[PDB]
Amino acid sequence: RPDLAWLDEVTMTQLERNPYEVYERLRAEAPLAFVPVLGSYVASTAEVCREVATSPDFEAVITPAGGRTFGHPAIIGVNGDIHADLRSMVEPALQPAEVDRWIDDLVRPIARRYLERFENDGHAELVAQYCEPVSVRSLGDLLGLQEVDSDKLREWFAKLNRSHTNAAVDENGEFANPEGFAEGDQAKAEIRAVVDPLIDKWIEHPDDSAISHWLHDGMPPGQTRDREYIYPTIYVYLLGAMQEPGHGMASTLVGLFSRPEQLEEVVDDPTLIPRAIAEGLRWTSPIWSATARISTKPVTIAGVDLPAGTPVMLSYGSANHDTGKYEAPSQYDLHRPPLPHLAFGAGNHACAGIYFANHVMRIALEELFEAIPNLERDTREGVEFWGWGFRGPTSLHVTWEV
Ligand code: HEM
Ligand SMILES: COc1ccccc1O
Repeated sequence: RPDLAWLDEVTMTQLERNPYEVYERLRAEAPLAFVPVLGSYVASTAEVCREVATSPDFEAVITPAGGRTFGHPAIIGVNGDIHADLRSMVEPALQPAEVDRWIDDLVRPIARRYLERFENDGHAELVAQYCEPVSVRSLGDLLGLQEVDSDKLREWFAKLNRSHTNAAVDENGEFANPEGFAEGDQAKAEIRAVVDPLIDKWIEHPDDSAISHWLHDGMPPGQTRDREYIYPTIYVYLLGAMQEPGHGMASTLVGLFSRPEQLEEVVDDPTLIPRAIAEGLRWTSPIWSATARISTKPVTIAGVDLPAGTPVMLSYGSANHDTGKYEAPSQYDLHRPPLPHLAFGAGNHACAGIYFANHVMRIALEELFEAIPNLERDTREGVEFWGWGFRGPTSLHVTWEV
């Protein structure tokens, strides 16, 4: 678009390091805009992202690098009867009444286990030592992957993250970095080696694991869903569902450390943890720009006439800094009004795991502050945030008096 000629000089590295400056310009100049290096239109404001995600004239589409990573039928990329079946498949263990029955007994012992490894050290790097392991161990146990170590689940989500977000396209519209998908293919090959024997077992001997229920629930007697039909949703889980509660926890902690008086309020009154996490997710949204919708008819949005069949990436992390909606959105503020945010998306493809994820993060933070109420951020170490499609802190060094 003519007035956006500067977008041709935006690089993938710039977006990964810090997308907020480019997107601040997009929100003012062009809430719906084609970004050449991403090969796609992007929605940057709250109004546009919410309209696209909820519109009857759009449906889900996987991003280009997302499709190369996950294939079909990834739950994020399908619609109609297949999407309705996949949602019916994943929803039982995520239903709020079901989560409330067992979430505490799942997450709290796991948080205690990881805490005991470091709570008397006086220093820790909380992303690797706590946030990521609690997130992956909780979900891994729910899924039936009790025997897959947390380091391995963390390695898989990192590789899948890099493949899914390997979005850069060249001057011809072709992927600029095709070898960046190789580590995704490698992760998937390893996942298959580990998970295929578990599926073999669950087909004949169902148990209470969620993946066993994905095979069996709603199927006629003696039948299971084909493994090829469920694997792309397994992969979707082994990326975002494993990665995001850890990132959300960690971003919430960074934000609280940036407002020391608010950190103190939350440590003294842990009933404020849920509000702290909601602000954390708005402040640095873990899924920042990983999903998309495609138009099914011509539409006009934010002045742009789009033809049918036009993908639009939903940059919810930008929408969550919309200054039309928020005052000083780049500042973390526990006491912001409880406005809707888009960190779980919207519409029929909104996050299916919200209630689970919010309890994972809550319980992990409750236990952290009970164990180390005098946590302080190691402030000469910097908190680097990284990522355009998924965003979170790369490390979180903390210190405390033992
Ligand atoms: C803080 C943690 C999490 C955040 C911020 C988050 C955010 C999101 C977002 C932004 C999307 C895309 C929504 C859209 O395109 O409108 C999504 C999709 C999804 N999430 Fe979550 N997620 C989190 C954790 C989880 C967990 C732990 C699970 C599973 C237990 C999960 C299951 C799903 C599923 C199944 C979808 C696909 C929904 C669909 O396409 O129908 N999420 N999530
Ligand atoms: C829940 O996991 C995901 C959500 C959106 C995009 C990729 C994912 O793996």
